[PDB]
Amino acid sequence: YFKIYSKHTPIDLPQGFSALEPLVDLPIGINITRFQTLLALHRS
Amino acid sequence: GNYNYLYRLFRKSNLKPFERDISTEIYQAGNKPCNGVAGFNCYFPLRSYS
Ligand SMILES: *[C@@H]1O[C@H](CO)[C@@H](O)[C@H](O)[C@H]1NC(C)=O
Repeated sequence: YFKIYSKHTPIDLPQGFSALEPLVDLPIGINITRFQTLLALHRS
Repeated sequence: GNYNYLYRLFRKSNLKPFERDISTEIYQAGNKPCNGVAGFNCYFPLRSYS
């Protein structure tokens, strides 16, 4: 199972407390070891 | 004879719960590389029940 929790807020990480609600579950069944982030460049 | 259905004969490690293996790589019984070809200490893990 792949579970994703999330939280959004309008603001070094800040000092405070905020809990995260569950929003996604995916019945995948995979062996994961590595990952990467995807950007969106601003073309001139 | 029905050769369609197949099972697995060799694997390095035991499967975790609720896991599926679709890899068909040549199992290395020995230490020499198999080079993707059937040979000594190199067997195709998928076998046919027939
Ligand atoms: C998951 O992948 C890693 C990749 O190195 C491997 O070492 C490990 O044996 C794999 N586990 C399962 C349960 O397939």
